[PDB]
Amino acid sequence: MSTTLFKDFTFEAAHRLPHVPEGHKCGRLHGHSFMVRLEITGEVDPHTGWIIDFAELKAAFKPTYERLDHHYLNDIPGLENPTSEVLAKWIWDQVKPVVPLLSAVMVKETCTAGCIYRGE
Amino acid sequence: STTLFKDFTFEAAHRLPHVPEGHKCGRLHGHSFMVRLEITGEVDPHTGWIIDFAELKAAFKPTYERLDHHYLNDIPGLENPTSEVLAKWIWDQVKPVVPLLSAVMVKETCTAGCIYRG
Amino acid sequence: TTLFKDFTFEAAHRLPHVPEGHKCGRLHGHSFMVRLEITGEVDPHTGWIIDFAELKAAFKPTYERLDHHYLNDIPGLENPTSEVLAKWIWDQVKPVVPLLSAVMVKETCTAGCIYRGE
Amino acid sequence: MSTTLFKDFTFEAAHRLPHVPEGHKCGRLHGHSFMVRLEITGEVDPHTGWIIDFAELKAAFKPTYERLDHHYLNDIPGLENPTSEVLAKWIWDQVKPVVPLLSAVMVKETCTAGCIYRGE
Amino acid sequence: STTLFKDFTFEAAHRLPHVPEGCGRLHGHSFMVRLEITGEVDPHTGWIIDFAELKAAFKPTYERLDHHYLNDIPGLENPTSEVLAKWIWDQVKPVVPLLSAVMVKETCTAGCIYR
Amino acid sequence: MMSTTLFKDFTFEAAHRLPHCGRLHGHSFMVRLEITGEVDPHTGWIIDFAELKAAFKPTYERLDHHYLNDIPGLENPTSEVLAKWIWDQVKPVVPLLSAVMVKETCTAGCIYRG
Ligand SMILES: Nc1nc2c(c(=O)[nH]1)N[C@@H](C(=O)O)CN2
Ligand SMILES: Nc1nc2c(c(=O)[nH]1)N[C@@H](C(=O)O)CN2
Ligand SMILES: Nc1nc2c(c(=O)[nH]1)N[C@@H](C(=O)O)CN2
Ligand SMILES: Nc1nc2c(c(=O)[nH]1)N[C@@H](C(=O)O)CN2
Ligand SMILES: Nc1nc2c(c(=O)[nH]1)N[C@@H](C(=O)O)CN2
Ligand SMILES: Nc1nc2c(c(=O)[nH]1)N[C@@H](C(=O)O)CN2
Ligand SMILES: [Zn+2]
Ligand SMILES: [Zn+2]
Ligand SMILES: [Zn+2]
Ligand SMILES: [Zn+2]
Ligand SMILES: [Zn+2]
Ligand SMILES: [Zn+2]
Repeated sequence: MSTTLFKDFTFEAAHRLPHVPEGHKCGRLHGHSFMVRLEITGEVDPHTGWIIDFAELKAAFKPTYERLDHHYLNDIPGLENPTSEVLAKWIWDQVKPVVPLLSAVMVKETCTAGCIYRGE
Repeated sequence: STTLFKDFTFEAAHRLPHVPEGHKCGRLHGHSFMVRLEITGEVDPHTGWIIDFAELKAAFKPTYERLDHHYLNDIPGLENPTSEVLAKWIWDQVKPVVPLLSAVMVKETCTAGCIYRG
Repeated sequence: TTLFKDFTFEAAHRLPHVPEGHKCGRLHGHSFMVRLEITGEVDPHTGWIIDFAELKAAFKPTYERLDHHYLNDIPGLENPTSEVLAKWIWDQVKPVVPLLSAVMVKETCTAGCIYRGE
Repeated sequence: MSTTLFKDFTFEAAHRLPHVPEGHKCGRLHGHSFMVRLEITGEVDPHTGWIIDFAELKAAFKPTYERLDHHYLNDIPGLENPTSEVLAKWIWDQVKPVVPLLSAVMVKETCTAGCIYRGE
Repeated sequence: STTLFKDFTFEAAHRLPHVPEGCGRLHGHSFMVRLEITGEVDPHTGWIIDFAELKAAFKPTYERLDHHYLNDIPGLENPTSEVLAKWIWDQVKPVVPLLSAVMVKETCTAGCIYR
Repeated sequence: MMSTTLFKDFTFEAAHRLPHCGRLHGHSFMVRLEITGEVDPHTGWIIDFAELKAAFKPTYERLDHHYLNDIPGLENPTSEVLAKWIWDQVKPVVPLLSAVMVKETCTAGCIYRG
């Protein structure tokens, strides 16, 4: 038995991949509508009937969200190589201290491609 | 090793009774709720499936009819109709008729949801 | 040049003038999607008609009356069909957004209404 | 009575808007997964049973597409103020000559926001 | 103007007869079809017609398209999106006289609008 | 910190029918390829998404705009069979493959793990 909760956010950002070979399109300056899913695993409270309000999860993420949205990721410390993989771990590292029930972070650069980091 | 899922969508009203006064989720409202039933089992060597998708549809239909175009709070067991409670409630209704049931996901909106594994 | 912005709100309604027994007459709800269309001149210097965020800000007061609410309680929405709601929204927004040229309301992902000028 | 045809493309680009008031988030370097819908109108051919092949409409757009995808829009001449409105007309101006049957270009910055240019 | 639309999806096979050696093969799509009606809203009911009625009016035509092979249906021997839109219109127009458009999308990224 | 997964979706337009619903028809089939592995400290990824496209492309082209029932191994082309079929085709080319999901429609699917 287990209960899991998730909430998706989308942020509009620029990035470029600094470690690909000279011809690669992703080494050019570009951007994406990045989707991030924060997944939480925990017990359902008998009174609230939830693990955590989706709104708390939003509120916890907001500070990190706002550093990402409408920004250039390469200028953010720890995102000098802003792959989806690096980004999902970085989001995990920012969010985990405030959301200890965090069990996975998914980031999708496009709606057909994504990465899931679990952390624990 | 092999998992199967089918998605359904229903149109229901609810409100959350145990939230503080200002919270908008305590007001009477509704959603286009989505529910995914996941099944796990061995694939039949002849039919080439665990179970026909139709069967999942037929099995779920009675529970679906209680939820669709209905007010959740009036259904026994759904007096605090969170996504979490609803997913467990759906599991409880469907598990007895679909013993291969391995998970229930409900999404209140396209960006928020709960998965219950039982 | 036509510009648009989509909004989604989670609400309850019931249709009071449907034939007794039809499921739409029972208390229920939807994830409603609304699209506000404006048509007009792109300023040479700004490069837009109006900022997407200005249109959002103009819609916000109306949006808050619809979201996480029961539509029948709102004056003008006692028969809250998709058609009535599209016209209602038009009547609320056209005053604050003069360039408004269409309102689409989607009740579900597959069913909707579009209103302009009757 | 009349028949319209459309084909949808998505590209991943960076941009910023240089004439928005100071502190606007749109004025910071950022990006999107842009969607563009090319709309044509005209007669169906009684033999082929279409106006044109979808693959040929794709092929026509390809040069302009590849200028947009994985690029920074502001470097492109005419996209110095790369709003959806400017972009939509810019795409019209590049694609109309190669596809005279073009009747509308929709560009969406995000899944919930966009512009449709018709020639006015 | 007040307009109403309803979308359906059918799973069917087809091939295009008037193309060279290479989509000319037997294949299929999850076709999306959108029926658009234009009409006056009734003062009492609050609608043009019930969505459920539109579903019922289309149903026979949907049964004819869903889980079928389009080329066998008379009128759809060249089953392009353009021909289909107009053909679906021929079956539905008499049953739904307020019909104003039929959009068919063979993929999520490609389709046709007939008026 | 721990496990990292990568996926990529593909859609192909194909005809099929089941010999055991059984009428001739087709779908816009969706397939997700899932990969698990270590992220390289230099590249910052497991493998490039485009690399995963390239590796799948030969199997893709056999499926896209084709009749599935004529393909060796897909005599009974159920999603279950198709997901497992795809796994067998793709695994040797993509060793880090951890799951294969095929969606017949938007609302129905199967996930396979070899
Ligand atoms: N694995 C992996 N491959 C990628 C990306 C990414 O973030 N991860 N980014 C893609 C892009 O930014 O275009 C290019 N390929
Ligand atoms: N975790 C959790 N938070 C929620 C909900 C819910 O179902 N679960 N429902 C939301 C709502 O009904 O709007 C409010 N917040
Ligand atoms: N035309 C039309 N038909 C409808 C609706 C609606 O709003 N308009 N609402 C639907 C509903 O509320 O479920 C039922 N049928
Ligand atoms: N009308 C209009 N308003 C906009 C944009 C745009 O492209 N058009 N771009 C948005 C952005 O780039 O964030 C901000 N606001
Ligand atoms: N305009 C147009 N182009 C097409 C099609 C179609 O239906 N219309 N059919 C597509 C296909 O069915 O593969 C190929 N190209
Ligand atoms: N389990 C299962 N049931 C199915 C299918 C399928 O692929 N798997 N195929 C569906 C179809 O092709 O219509 C019908 N039912
Ligand atoms: Zn990128
Ligand atoms: Zn709710
Ligand atoms: Zn309703
Ligand atoms: Zn922008
Ligand atoms: Zn085709
Ligand atoms: Zn099928």
